[PDB]
This record gives sequence, C-alpha cells and structure tokens, in this order.
Amino acid sequence: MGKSTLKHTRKIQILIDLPTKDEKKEVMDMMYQWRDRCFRAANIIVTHLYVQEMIKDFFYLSESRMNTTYRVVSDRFKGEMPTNILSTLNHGLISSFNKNRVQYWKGERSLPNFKKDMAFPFGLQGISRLVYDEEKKAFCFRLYRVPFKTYLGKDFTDKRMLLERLVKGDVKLCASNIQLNGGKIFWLAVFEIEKEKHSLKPEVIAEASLSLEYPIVVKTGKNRLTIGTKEEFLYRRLAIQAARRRTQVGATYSRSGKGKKRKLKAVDKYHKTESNYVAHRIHVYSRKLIDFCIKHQAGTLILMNQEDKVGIAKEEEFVLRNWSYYELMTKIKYKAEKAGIELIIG
Amino acid sequence: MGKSTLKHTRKIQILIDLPTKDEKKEVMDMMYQWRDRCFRAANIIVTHLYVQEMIKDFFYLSESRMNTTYRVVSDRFKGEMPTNILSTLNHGLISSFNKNRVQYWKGERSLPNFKKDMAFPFGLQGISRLVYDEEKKAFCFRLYRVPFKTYLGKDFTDKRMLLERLVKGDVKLCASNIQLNGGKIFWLAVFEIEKEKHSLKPEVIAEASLSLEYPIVVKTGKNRLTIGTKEEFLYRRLAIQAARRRTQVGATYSRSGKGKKRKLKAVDKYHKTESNYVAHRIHVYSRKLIDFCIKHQAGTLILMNQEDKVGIAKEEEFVLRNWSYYELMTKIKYKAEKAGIELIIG
RNA sequence: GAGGGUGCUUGUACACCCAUAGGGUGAGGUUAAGAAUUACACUCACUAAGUGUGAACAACACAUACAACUUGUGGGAUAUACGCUAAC
Ligand SMILES: [Mg+2]
Repeated sequence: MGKSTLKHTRKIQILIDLPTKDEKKEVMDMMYQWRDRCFRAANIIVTHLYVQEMIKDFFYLSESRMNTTYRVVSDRFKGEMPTNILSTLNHGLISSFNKNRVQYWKGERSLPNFKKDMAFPFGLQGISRLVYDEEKKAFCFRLYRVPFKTYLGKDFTDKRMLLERLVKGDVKLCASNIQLNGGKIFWLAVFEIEKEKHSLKPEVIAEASLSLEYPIVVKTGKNRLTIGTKEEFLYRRLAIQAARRRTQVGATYSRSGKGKKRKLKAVDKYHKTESNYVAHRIHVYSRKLIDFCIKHQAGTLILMNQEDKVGIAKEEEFVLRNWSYYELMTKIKYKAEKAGIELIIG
Repeated sequence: MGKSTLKHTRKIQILIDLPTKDEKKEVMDMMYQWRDRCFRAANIIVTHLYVQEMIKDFFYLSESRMNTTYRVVSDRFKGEMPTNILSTLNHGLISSFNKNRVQYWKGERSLPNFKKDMAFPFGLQGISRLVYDEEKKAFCFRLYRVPFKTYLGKDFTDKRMLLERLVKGDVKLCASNIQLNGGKIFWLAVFEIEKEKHSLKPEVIAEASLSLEYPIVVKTGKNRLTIGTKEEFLYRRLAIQAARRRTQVGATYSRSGKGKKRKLKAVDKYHKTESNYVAHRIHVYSRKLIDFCIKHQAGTLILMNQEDKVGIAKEEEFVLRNWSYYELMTKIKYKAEKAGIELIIG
C-alpha cells in the first residue's frame, strides 16, 4: 500500500570542519579505514546469512539472527571500527536479504558482492549537532564526534530547504550512507517527508495557453511545463493519413465489381480512428494539465486565449487550434470541476 | 609446440526436424525450458562458489568443489533438463571464478549476474549422428536425443565446409552454446581453425593511423587506402540517434498503462540497430585494414593512437575516437594473430 | 509513411507483402471514487507480413546483387556510452 510519507534521496557534499590539516588527513584516513572495514563486514554478513538460509543445499558444507553474526563481526573488529555503523550496515543487509531471499532461492539473481567502494551507512545515533550556521552560511553537524560542514555549492535545488526543514524537525531522517568518490565525500541522505494533504490554494494563479510549438503550455508560480510537442501529437495523425492515402490508391487500382462498401470501409475506418486518436490526445493533455495544477496546488486556472497584439492577423496555424477544437474547453472545464478547480476563461 | 589454432564463434541456424508443427512446438517449449533452467543453474553455481570462497576467507581470518557444485545444481534441476549442459556450465564458471578469485575477494569486480536471456552450453558429447542428408539438403544431427537439421540456405561455401569437416573429424569442436530468439534456434559453435599460411615479409611495414576525417587511413612504400567514410559512420549513426530521440520524446504519450516495455517498444529497436550497425562497420574496417596488410605482404602493422604534436591540446575530434572505441583493437588482435602479422601499438 | 516480415546470422540496396505496429489487446500488481469506471516512463505476455501445390494459420518446393562473419546479454527521457559472459 502507498505509504503516507514520501521519500527523497539526495547527494550533498560533506567536508571535514576541522582547522588543522593534520586533523583533516586523520579524519580522511579514518573514513577510508571505516569503508574498508564496512566492506569486509558487509560481505561476511551477506555470505553468512546466505549460509544460514540455504542449510538444505549446503549438505557438503563442513561445519534472533542479528546477535550471532553482529557479535562475531564485532569481536573481529572491536576498537578498530565504530559499533553503530556496523549495526546500521547489518540491519540494512538483513532487510535486503529478507527482500531478495525468494529470488536467491529460485536462482534469478546471484549474491551481490558488495565491493570495496560501497557507500558505508550510518545510523541516527552517529549524527549529531545537525544545525544551520548563518555565520558559515551552511549546514553543520557532527558525525561520530567528527565535525562536518555542507558544501552545497551554487545549488538552487530542493536540497537546501530540505535540510532547512530537516533541522527544523519537520522531516524524519532515514538510514543514510556516506559515499566516497575520487576524494569527494558525499552524504547519500534519505529524507522522509510527510505527505501533507495538498489543499487547492485558491489564491495562487495558473495560466494555460495554446502555444504554436507546444499544444498546451502551463505557467504556475515559478514553474513552467510544456505539454507534448507538434511532432509527438502529429506522428500518429501522419501515419493514419498515409495509411488512408495508400489504401485509397490501392483500391482505385484494385478489382471492382465486388461492392463499394468493401472498397471504402477501410477509408471510413481510418477516418474514425483519426478522430478517436485526436480525442484521446485531447483527453491525455487535459489530464496532464489538471494533474500539474493538482501537484502545484494551483486553485485558480485561466485559459488565456488568443488575444494578442489587439486583434492580430492569422498566423500559419495553431496546434490544437482554438479552445473549442474537440470540445477542449468543455473537457478542461469537466476535469477542472471534478478536480475542484475554479476556471476563468481568458 | 605452440597453439597453431584460433578459436572462432559461428552462428549456425538450426531448424527442428519433426513432420508436423505440434511436435515442433513441443520441442521448442522444451528448449526454452532448457535455457531458463540453464540461467538459474548458472546463477546458483556462482553464488555457491562465492559463498565457499568467502567462508574460507572468514575461517582463515578468524583462525571435490566441482563435484559439489555439479551435485547441487543437479539435485536442484534433475529430470527437467539434460545433464551435460549443467556439467559444462559448472566447469566454465569454475574456470572463470578460479581465475578471478583474487579480484573477487579483494573487491575490484562484481559477481556475475545471469539473466533469462542467455545461451545455454553443451559439449561435443551432445552431437550424435551428424550426417549430410541428400533428400533434405541439410546436415542432420541429434543433440540429447532431439533431432535437428541445419538451415544454411545460401551458404554453399563457408559453413557447409566447416561442418563437412566436423563429420570427418578433421576440425575439433570445443564447448558450444545455443541461442533462442523469436521462434528461431541458433547454434553458437566454437571452432578450432588453423591459421592461414601467407607470404609475409617482416621488413615491409604498413602505416595505419586512427586520424583524418576518415575512419582509418592506411598507406605503405607509395600506396594509400582510406578505410570508410565519415558520411557512412558518423552521419548515419546520427540519424539513428535523432530518430531514437524523437521516439523517446514521443513515448511519453505512447500507449500508456501497459508497463515500460510497451511504452518504450519503439525506442528499443534503435538501441539494437545502432549497436549492430556500429559492430558491422567496425568489422568491415578491421577487415579492410588486415586486408591491406595482407595484400602488400606487410609483416607488421603500426597503430599510432593520436600522438599528435607530442601531447597537444584537444582538437574537435576525429572519427572512431580512440583505438578501443567498439573493440576495434580487440578485433584487430585476432585478425592479426591468425594471419601471422605482428601488431604494433603506438 | 516511417519502420518491419520472408530471402542462414550482420550491413547496404532489391522483388513481393504487413503497417493507425509510437497500435490492438490480455494477465498480474498499485490507486481514487458511493458506483459505472479512470489511471498507472508499474511487471509480464500475445498479435501483421513472399510465390505454386495443398481443404487448411499442416507440410513441402522455389525465393536477389555486394561485404563481413570471435559471440551472447544488462542499463541508457537532455549521463557525453558503461558493465556481465567464451576464448586466445
Ligand atoms: Mg530476416
């Protein structure tokens, strides 16, 4: 079933917030050792859990589920590797194996050997002091008593204000991972955002137009969305017309005397299919327009129409022509009134 | 004595020799079943081998095999499929894993993942009663007590002599496989064919360069040959790419509600068309290069990969990019090793 | 009219067909609505295609010029192309 909360996966840049470069090098090598031990532990856990699962087929093997494996790996790596990271890795791998057990038994998928370059996971008990510093103009935190800062760069994307509510507590932080790539340290962070009931805000405006290059163009707030293309909308129509043309040409050069209905029923069918295709196109474009209005909570929509240059002359042609091409005004009004959107014709 | 033979893979189409279509469909269904069971068995083989290796590593750090893997795949798939396929699959996977054991423990490689669309193996013990039939104009042979006839058609020179060599026993067959594709059965045979003897003078050197506005330019002495044209490699491929992009844009409102396979049914054609086209053009160029080497009795050919102005800045580009674009070096190696011509890189 | 079928596999063209094939469906899954029912770049699968004989959507026979022929496969909305498999 669809969960009441959505999940967003992002990749922010985490950097050592320490003054001395020697401390930075120490933290870097300790992170690298962390990833090495994480790989070794993860491979050992996945193979051991496979052995415990496949006790039937391992007859030739010469001699809850958390405790034995986690403790064995712990005593193997006590003092040289943090314990909560092992706990998070073990929990994640057991979740994955419980998910893919059937596939592994049937033989569809082989056992994925986690390589040395795995993005090593970390739990909630490891991260600390996740607060936004205005003096540094960035987010800062403490991972396992190691200071760290965020270098989001020239990012205008959702990550910044995601972290804003995250430090504001509106978002629960899931089991996230630290990835190392080419000396760059990223935080593969999974945020759980509660799906608030999107209330159609009556005060925010939306403008929809019948452009020349795109059939529907919609503008709402600081976002613009194009709906289809002339080529996409016209490919099937051109195919239908070409089929009609070749059928008529073949019939005109075919054998007569067998009835005119047998000669033109294909042409009539092709005409009907062309009309039905355009109707389906109108339906799907209107559906996407209303859907975009729903997700942006645009409670007010205007069909800004034609009027431009105070009565300008006729151009080449308008894709979807006017608002009354295929009852398009009616279809949009219908889907709006079922959605809960007031409509103002323009 | 050194190896005087080079392994070559051949695709021989095989039709099913039963009178009516009910038996044909039954045997085709059984053959699909064979392929599916082979993929499952191969995956289980790889998982078991990796688990064995990691358990050995675990036991070493804390403080026969072929028979075992063959036995486990047997008892998992006895009676539903022939037995020779599983043994050859076992032996091949064991050879590959014994070769890559160090990398797999270290972690620089990912464990193999076999899918439902693989060729399944069979050894030289599968072919029985291989004889040319005069009434049916085909070679007939029984593979695991299943009759099969060869569909060569207009191949009165190439594969008709290689298989006529097999019945006499002059040419040896290594392990083969079988591919199944859209109602067609293909046999992928690995033949050990001796190298041709040609009059080659090692003193004469034919210079070939991956440069110019042509794909590969070769010359020696005073003769020159340009292998292919830009309009036949880059521009034609750009047409496939542009058609694919148009199809991808047009697939957002293609037939929806039927999964991503059908919504992308038109896109997938151009991914195989472009791959096949480039693999054929590289084949033709790689053959037209070794052809010029053979024609003037060139004993060794030099491949100068760029090396322009001893490390100069990047120009726009020259066709074919580098000397391993689409296995052009990997392909040139075998056409040189068989011919006895030495290959020089630079 | 693109693109496909048949002409051993791959490529170019070629004769005959198919082609709204970016289409027409079916099964499973998720979702909303009081319902009809919508949806699903969710999973999976089916379906058109040479000539003569032949009752037949059985089968058989016939069915082009040029070159290659170390292979199979996964991912790829705007990531520039990456990885798995056999062999030397
Ligand atoms: Mg064909």
